[PDB]
Amino acid sequence: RAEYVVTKLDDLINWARRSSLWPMTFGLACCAVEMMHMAAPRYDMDRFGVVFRASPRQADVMIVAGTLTNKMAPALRKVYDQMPEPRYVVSMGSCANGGGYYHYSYSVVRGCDRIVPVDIYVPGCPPTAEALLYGILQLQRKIKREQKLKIWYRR
Amino acid sequence: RPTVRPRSDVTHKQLSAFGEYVAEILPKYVQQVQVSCLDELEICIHPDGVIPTLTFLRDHTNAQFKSLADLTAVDVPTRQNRFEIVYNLLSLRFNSRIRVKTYADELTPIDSIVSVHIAANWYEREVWDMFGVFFFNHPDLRRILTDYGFEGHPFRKDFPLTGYVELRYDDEVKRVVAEPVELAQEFRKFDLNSPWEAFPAYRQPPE
Amino acid sequence: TYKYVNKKEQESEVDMKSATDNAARILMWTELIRGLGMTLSYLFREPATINYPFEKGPLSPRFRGEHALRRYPSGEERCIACKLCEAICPAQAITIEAEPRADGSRRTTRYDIDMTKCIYCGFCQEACPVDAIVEGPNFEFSTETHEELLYNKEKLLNNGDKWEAEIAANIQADYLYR
Amino acid sequence: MNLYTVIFINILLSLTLILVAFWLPQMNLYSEKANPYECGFDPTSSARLPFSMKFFLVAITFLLFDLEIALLLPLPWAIQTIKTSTMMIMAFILVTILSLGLAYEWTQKGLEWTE
Amino acid sequence: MFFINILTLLVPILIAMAFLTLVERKILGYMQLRKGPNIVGPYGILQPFADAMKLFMKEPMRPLTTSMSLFIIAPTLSLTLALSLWVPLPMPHPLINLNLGILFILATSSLSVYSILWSGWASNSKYSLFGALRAVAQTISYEVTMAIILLSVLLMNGSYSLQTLITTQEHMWLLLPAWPMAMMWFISTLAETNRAPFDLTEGESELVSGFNVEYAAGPFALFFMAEYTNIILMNALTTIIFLGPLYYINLPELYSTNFMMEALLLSSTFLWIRASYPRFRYDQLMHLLWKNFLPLTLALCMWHISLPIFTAGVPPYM
Amino acid sequence: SKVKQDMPPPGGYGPIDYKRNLPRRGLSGYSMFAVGIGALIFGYW
Ligand SMILES: COC1=C(OC)C(=O)C(C/C=C(\C)CC/C=C(\C)CC/C=C(\C)CC/C=C(/C)CC/C=C(/C)CC/C=C(\C)CC/C=C(\C)CC/C=C(\C)CC/C=C(/C)CCC=C(C)C)=C(C)C1=O
Ligand SMILES: CCCCCCCCCCCCCCCCCC(=O)OC[C@H](COP(=O)([O-])OCC[N+](C)(C)C)OC(=O)CCCCCCCCCCCCCCCCC
Ligand SMILES: CCCCCCCCCCCCCCCCCC(=O)OC[C@H](COP(=O)(O)OCCN)OC(=O)CCCCCCCCCCCCCCCCC
Ligand code: SF4
Ligand code: SF4
Ligand code: SF4
Repeated sequence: RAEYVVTKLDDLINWARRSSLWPMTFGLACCAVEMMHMAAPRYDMDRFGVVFRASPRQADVMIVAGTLTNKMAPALRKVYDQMPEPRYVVSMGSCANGGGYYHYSYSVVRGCDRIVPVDIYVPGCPPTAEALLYGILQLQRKIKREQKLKIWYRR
Repeated sequence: RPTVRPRSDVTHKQLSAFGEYVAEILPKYVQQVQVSCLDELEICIHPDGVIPTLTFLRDHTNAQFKSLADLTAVDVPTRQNRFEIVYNLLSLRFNSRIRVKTYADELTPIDSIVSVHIAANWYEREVWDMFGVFFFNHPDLRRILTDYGFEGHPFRKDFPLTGYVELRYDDEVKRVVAEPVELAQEFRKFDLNSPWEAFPAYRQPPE
Repeated sequence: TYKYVNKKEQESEVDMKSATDNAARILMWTELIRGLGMTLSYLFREPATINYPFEKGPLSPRFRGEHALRRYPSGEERCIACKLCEAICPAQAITIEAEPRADGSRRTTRYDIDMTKCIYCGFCQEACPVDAIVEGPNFEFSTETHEELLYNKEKLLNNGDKWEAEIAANIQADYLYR
Repeated sequence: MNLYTVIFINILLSLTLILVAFWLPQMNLYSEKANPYECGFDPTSSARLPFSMKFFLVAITFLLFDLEIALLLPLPWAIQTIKTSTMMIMAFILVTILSLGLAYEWTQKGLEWTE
Repeated sequence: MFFINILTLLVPILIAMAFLTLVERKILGYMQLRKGPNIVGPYGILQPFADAMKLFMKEPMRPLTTSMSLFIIAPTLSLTLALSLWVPLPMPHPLINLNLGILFILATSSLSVYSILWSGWASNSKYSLFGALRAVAQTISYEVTMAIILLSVLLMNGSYSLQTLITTQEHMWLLLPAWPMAMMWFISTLAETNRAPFDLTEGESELVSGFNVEYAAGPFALFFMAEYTNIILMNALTTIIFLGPLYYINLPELYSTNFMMEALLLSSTFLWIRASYPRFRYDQLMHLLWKNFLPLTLALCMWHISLPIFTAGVPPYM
Repeated sequence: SKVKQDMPPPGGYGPIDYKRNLPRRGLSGYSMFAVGIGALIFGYW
C-alpha cells in the first residue's frame, strides 16, 4: 500500500522537524526575558532539542516575544522572510498577540499576525517559561499533525 | 500622625534663600522663582536666557549643578506659548536638585544646551520628536523615537492616542504598508471626574 | 561609606619568590586551570532541570492564570454587572454589556475579556466586590488562532465551572491576606 | 592509486550530500527571502567596497616568515649530515636572524594594527 | 577490500562526529547545571540524526547577491578536506601510508582555511566578509606557530612520518620531553579548529554567524560536519604526536583502545575549554601568538636543534 | 486569635556570608618550575 508507506515517511519527516526545532536568537522585551528563562537550566529547551541560532538562515521558528513597534515591523517582516521554507511563528505574550497594554498606541502593531502568519499564540504578560515551553510542545504536536506527503500523494 | 509626611522647613528655607540668590544674580532672565511644599525649587526664565542660566548653574562655585538629570516638555495647549520646557538639574557637590522652566510655541525655537550638557543632545532630539519644538545649533537634530516616515508630534495634546496611520503586511505589494487607522474596539474614554472639588487650597477665583 | 574595588594599598615590592609565583601564574595558566576545575565541579553536580510535562514548576495560591467567572454554592452567578472591573482594567480588555434578567436580577449579557489585550494584572479580581471574576491557575491554554483568545461570557463561565475545585481552594488559602 | 581513489570518494561523498540537500526539499524562492541579511534591514553598501584591513604589515611579515619556515623544514634530513657543526651553526644563524627580524619589527611597532 | 577499508574509516568517523555534537551538548549542559538532550533518543542518542534530517530537508535558499560557484564549492571542499585529513592517521597502521604525513596535514588544513574564506567572500554579505577577514588573521598567526612547533617536535622525531612517531613513543611519551610544545600545540589546534576561546570566525556575539550567516540548511550542515570532524582530528593528531599510546607488535587493539581513550579525553577537553572561557578579540589572538608563542617557540626550536647534537641522540632516518 | 504575621525568629536569622571568598590554593612557583624542569631533563635523557 502506497498510503501506508507515504504516511510513515511523512511521520518520519514530521518527527525530524519536531525533534530539531531551532528558534532564532530574536526577542524584543520582557517576554524575551521569560524566553531566556525558558532557556535557563530549569525548563531546558536544549534538553527538548530546542536551541537558538542567531542567523535567520539557520532558524526554524520565530518566537515573537515582545511589543512589535511600527518602526520594528519592517525588520521583523524582513527577518521572517529571510528564513528558509519550513518556518513557524510562535507569538508570545499579549503584545505580540494583540498589542496588549499598548493596543491603542500610535506606534504599536496590534498583534504580530498583522505582519507575519502566526502558528501558535501563547497568552500571558509575561507568559511563564513553563507556558512558553507548553506553546513550544504544542507547536511540535501541530507539526506532528502535518501530512505533506499524503496531501501530495492524493494531489 | 503616621499617615502624613514630615515637612523639612529647614530645606524649604534653604531652597528659598538660594532662589533669592539666583533671582538677584540673573534679573535679566528670571521671571519667577517658587519653592513647592515638596521642597523643590523651580526657576521660570525667559527663553533668551537658557544658555546663560544653564551655564551659571553648570559652573558657578556656589551652584555646581554639573549633572543634567532630565530635559522634558509639557504641552499645555491653553496658554499662548503651549510648550513648557523643563530642565531638572542635579548638584552632587551640594546634594541638591533644581528645576528650570522656559516656554515655547510651535514657531519659536529655543537655543540648545548641548554646549553645556551633552545629554541635552538626545534629550532635545526627544523633545523635538515628541513636541515639535525646534532647537537652535543642535548637532544632527532629527527624530529619535518615532518611525522613520512618521508625521506629526505624538506627545502633543491634540494628537490622537492611536495615531492616524497603522501598519500591516500587504501581500500584493509584498510590503509593510501604512493605512488610515481603523480600530475594531474604539478605546472608550471614561469621564472619571467627580463634580465635587477635592482641594479647596487650589480653588481658582471665578471668571 | 564606600570601598574600592580595584585600588591597591601600597605595593608588595619586588621579590624573587613573588616574581617566580607571578611567572608561574602566567606560564602555567593557573587561573585558567582554576576555571576548568570550577566548571568540572559543576559537571559533577546534579542538574536543576525538571522533567517538564510530568514535573511542573512550583507555584503559589496567588498566581494569576486564566480568567474565570465564579458562582455561588447555589449555582447562581456571582457577577452583578457592576462594571468596575472593566473600569479598573488598565488595558480596557473587558466589555460588560448588561440588562435585567427574566427574574429581574442584575446580570450580564455580554462579558468579554480579550486575553490578547489583557496584561494579567489581577486588578479585576482584586476590584470585584463579590469575587466573581478570578484569575485561576491555568496557564497552559495556548491556542493556534487569535480568535480563541477572545473570550466571551460562555467561555469564562465554562472556565469557572472547570476550575472551581482549584480556584475555591486557592481563595480559601489566600483570602485572609487580601 | 589508492590515495587518489580515497580523495575521489570523499569528493563524490560531499557532492552527493550537497546534491541531496539541493534536490530533496521543497523550494519557494522570492526576492525578500534571497535578499542579503544585514540584521533585518536593507544594506547601505554593496558589501564589495574596500575593507581596509589593519594588519597588512603583519600579513607581509607572515609571507616572509612562511618562507623562513620553508627554509627551516628540511632540518630532519639535515641533522643526518656527516659534518653537523656547520649544520648546527647554520641553523642557529637562521633562527637567530629570524628572531632578530621579529624583534626589530616588534620594536618598530610593526605588529601593532595601525588604524 | 580497499573500498571496505575506506568505508570502515569514513562511516565510523561520521558517526563519531555526530555523537561528538551530542556529547558537546550534554557536557555543556551538565557544566551549565542542566541536562543535554534526553528526549529524542533513549538518552538523546537520536538527537544528531534528527538534526541532520531536519537540516537536509530544509531548503538551501540560494541568495541573490551571491557568487554561486564558490558558494556551492566551499562547503563540499571543507568536508572533503576534513575526510582527506582523516586519511593518513595510523591507528597504528594508516589507511594510506605517507612519508610526508605531517606536511600533508598542514597543506590540507590550509586548504580548509581557503574553503572558509571562499564561503565568506562568496556569500556577499558584510558579516560574511567580517568572518572571512577574521579567518585570514587567525590562520596567519596559528600557521606560523604550528609550523615551528611541528618542526621542533619532528626534529626530536626522525622523518616526517607517523609510524616513526609510534616507534619514537614506544617507550615514553613526547609530552615529557616537550611539554611546552604540547601546550602551544594544543592552543594552536584550538586556533586551527576555530574553537573557543578564539573561534572568531563563527562568532555568535561579535557577528551574527560569521561566514555561515547566509548559509541555510544543507551546506551549513556540511560546514558543521567539517568543523567537528576537524575537532576530532586535531585531538587525534595531538594524542598521536604527544600522548603516545602503547604499541605492541602482536596485537594493535590495545593501541587502538588507548588512542580512542586519549582522543576522547582531548575532545572532552575542547568542550571543557568552550564551557570555561570567554572569547578573545581577534587582534588579541594575533598579539598573543606573535608576542608570546612565536618567540618562545623560536627559542625552543633552536633548543631542539641543539639537543640531539650535544646529547648525540640524533634519531635514525628510518 | 492573636495577630499572626510573617516575622523573623525572635533571636533573628543567622549569619549570612557576603564577602568575596576565594580558596587561595595551588603549588608555589618554584615547585612547578622544578617539576617542569625535571620532566624536561628526564624526557631528554
Ligand atoms: C535587557 O536587554 C535585552 C537583551 O540583552 C541582554 C537581549 O539579549 C534580548 C534578546 C534575548 C533573547 C533573544 C533571548 C534568547 C536567549 C539567550 C540569548 C540565552 C540562551 C543561551 C544561548 C543562546 C547560548 C547557548 C549555549 C550553548 C552551549 C548551547 C549549544 C548551542 C549550539 C549552537 C552548539 C551545539 C550545536 C547544535 C545545537 C547543533 C549541532 C547539530 C548539528 C548541526 C547536526 C549536524 C550533523 C550531521 C549533518 C551529521 C550527519 C551525518 C551522519 C553520518 C548521520 C547519519 C544519519 C542517518 C539518518 C543514518 C532582549 C530582548 C533584551 O531586552
Ligand atoms: C596537549 C597536552 C595538554 C596541553 C594543556 C591542555 C590543558 C590546559 C588548558 C588550559 C586552558 C587553555 C585555553 C586557552 C588559553 C589561552 C590563553 C593562554 O594560554 O595564553 C598564553 C599565555 C599568555 O599570557 P599573557 O598573555 O597573560 O601574558 C602577558 C603578556 N603581555 C603583558 C605582553 C600581554 O601564556 C603563555 O604564553 C605561556 C605559554 C607556555 C609557556 C611554557 C613555559 C615552560 C617552561 C620553559 C622553561 C623554563 C625554565 C627556563 C630555563 C631554566 C634552565 C635551568
Ligand atoms: C571540491 C573540489 C576539491 C578539490 C581539491 C581536492 C583536495 C584533496 C585533498 C588535499 C590534497 C593536498 C595535496 C596532497 C598531495 C598528496 C600528498 C602526498 O604526499 O602524495 C604522495 C603520495 C605518495 O608519496 P609517498 O608518501 O612518498 O609514497 C612513496 C612510497 N610510499 O601519494 C601519491 O603519490 C598520490 C598522488 C595523488 C593524490 C591526490 C589526488 C587528487 C585527485 C584530484 C582531486 C580534485 C579533482 C578535481 C575536482 C573534481 C570535481 C569536484
Ligand atoms: S506582553 Fe507583557 S511581558 Fe510580554 S512584552 Fe508585552 S508588556 Fe512585556
Ligand atoms: S488582569 Fe488586569 S489587564 Fe487582565 S482583565 Fe484583569 S484588570 Fe484587565
Ligand atoms: S466581574 Fe465583579 S467587578 Fe466585574 S462587573 Fe461582575 S461583579 Fe462587577
